[PDB]
Amino acid sequence: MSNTTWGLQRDITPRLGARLVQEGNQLHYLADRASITGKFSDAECPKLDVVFPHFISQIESMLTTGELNPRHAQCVTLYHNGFTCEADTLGSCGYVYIAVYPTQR
Repeated sequence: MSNTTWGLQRDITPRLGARLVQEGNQLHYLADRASITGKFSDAECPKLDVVFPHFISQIESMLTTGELNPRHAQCVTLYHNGFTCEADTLGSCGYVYIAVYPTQR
Protein backbone atom coordinates (compact mmCIF):
# COMPACT_ATOMS: atom_id res chain seq x y z
CA MET A 1 0.00 0.00 0.00
CA SER A 2 1.05 3.64 -0.55
CA ASN A 3 -0.38 7.10 0.19
CA THR A 4 0.02 8.23 -3.47
CA THR A 5 0.13 5.89 -6.55
CA TRP A 6 0.22 6.95 -10.23
CA GLY A 7 -1.67 4.03 -11.78
CA LEU A 8 -4.74 2.44 -10.21
CA GLN A 9 -4.62 2.03 -6.40
CA ARG A 10 -3.54 -1.65 -6.23
CA ASP A 11 -0.92 -3.41 -4.01
CA ILE A 12 -1.85 -6.97 -5.05
CA THR A 13 0.69 -9.12 -7.06
CA PRO A 14 0.47 -6.76 -10.15
CA ARG A 15 1.54 -3.73 -8.05
CA LEU A 16 3.05 -2.10 -11.17
CA GLY A 17 0.89 -0.33 -13.80
CA ALA A 18 1.21 2.27 -16.56
CA ARG A 19 -2.00 4.15 -17.46
CA LEU A 20 -1.55 6.23 -20.67
CA VAL A 21 -3.52 9.40 -21.51
CA GLN A 22 -5.29 9.72 -24.89
CA GLU A 23 -4.43 12.76 -27.04
CA GLY A 24 -4.37 13.12 -30.84
CA ASN A 25 -3.37 10.00 -32.82
CA GLN A 26 -0.53 9.20 -30.35
CA LEU A 27 -0.29 8.38 -26.61
CA HIS A 28 1.98 10.35 -24.24
CA TYR A 29 4.17 8.06 -22.05
CA LEU A 30 5.50 10.05 -19.05
CA ALA A 31 8.53 8.39 -17.38
CA ASP A 32 8.02 10.47 -14.22
CA ARG A 33 4.54 8.85 -14.07
CA ALA A 34 5.36 5.25 -13.13
CA SER A 35 6.94 3.04 -10.42
CA ILE A 36 9.81 0.50 -10.49
CA THR A 37 9.71 -2.87 -8.63
CA GLY A 38 12.49 -5.38 -7.95
CA LYS A 39 15.74 -4.73 -9.85
CA PHE A 40 17.12 -5.27 -13.39
CA SER A 41 20.85 -5.90 -13.86
CA ASP A 42 22.94 -4.00 -16.40
CA ALA A 43 22.47 -7.04 -18.72
CA GLU A 44 18.66 -7.05 -18.13
CA CYS A 45 18.01 -3.28 -18.19
CA PRO A 46 19.08 -2.71 -21.90
CA LYS A 47 17.51 -6.01 -23.03
CA LEU A 48 14.17 -5.04 -21.40
CA ASP A 49 14.34 -1.39 -22.55
CA VAL A 50 14.51 -2.49 -26.23
CA VAL A 51 11.50 -4.83 -25.64
CA PHE A 52 9.39 -1.93 -24.24
CA PRO A 53 8.84 -0.15 -27.67
CA HIS A 54 7.94 -3.55 -29.19
CA PHE A 55 4.87 -3.87 -26.94
CA ILE A 56 4.02 -0.13 -27.22
CA SER A 57 4.41 -0.29 -31.02
CA GLN A 58 1.36 -2.62 -30.91
CA ILE A 59 -0.80 -0.51 -28.52
CA GLU A 60 -0.64 2.53 -30.82
CA SER A 61 -2.01 0.18 -33.54
CA MET A 62 -4.60 -1.63 -31.33
CA LEU A 63 -6.68 1.53 -31.07
CA THR A 64 -6.64 1.77 -34.89
CA THR A 65 -6.42 -1.83 -36.09
CA GLY A 66 -8.38 -3.17 -33.08
CA GLU A 67 -10.86 -0.40 -33.89
CA LEU A 68 -11.30 1.77 -30.76
CA ASN A 69 -14.96 2.27 -29.73
CA PRO A 70 -16.00 3.00 -26.05
CA ARG A 71 -18.80 0.37 -25.78
CA HIS A 72 -17.76 -2.34 -23.31
CA ALA A 73 -14.74 -3.75 -21.48
CA GLN A 74 -12.68 -6.42 -23.31
CA CYS A 75 -9.65 -8.13 -21.71
CA VAL A 76 -6.93 -9.24 -24.19
CA THR A 77 -3.77 -11.30 -23.40
CA LEU A 78 -0.83 -10.80 -25.82
CA TYR A 79 2.36 -12.92 -25.90
CA HIS A 80 5.74 -12.03 -27.51
CA ASN A 81 9.41 -12.80 -26.74
CA GLY A 82 8.17 -15.04 -23.90
CA PHE A 83 6.89 -11.90 -22.14
CA THR A 84 3.10 -11.30 -21.91
CA CYS A 85 1.43 -7.86 -21.33
CA GLU A 86 -2.29 -7.47 -20.35
CA ALA A 87 -4.45 -4.60 -21.72
CA ASP A 88 -8.12 -3.54 -21.44
CA THR A 89 -10.36 -0.49 -22.14
CA LEU A 90 -12.62 -1.19 -19.12
CA GLY A 91 -15.27 0.33 -21.44
CA SER A 92 -13.89 3.76 -20.49
CA CYS A 93 -14.17 6.73 -22.89
CA GLY A 94 -10.76 8.03 -24.03
CA TYR A 95 -8.77 5.96 -21.50
CA VAL A 96 -6.89 2.62 -21.62
CA TYR A 97 -5.41 1.04 -18.45
CA ILE A 98 -2.43 -1.32 -19.11
CA ALA A 99 0.00 -3.31 -16.96
CA VAL A 100 3.14 -5.44 -17.48
CA TYR A 101 4.25 -8.40 -15.31
CA PRO A 102 7.42 -10.21 -16.63
CA THR A 103 7.31 -14.00 -16.23
CA GLN A 104 9.50 -15.19 -13.33
CA ARG A 105 10.03 -18.84 -14.33
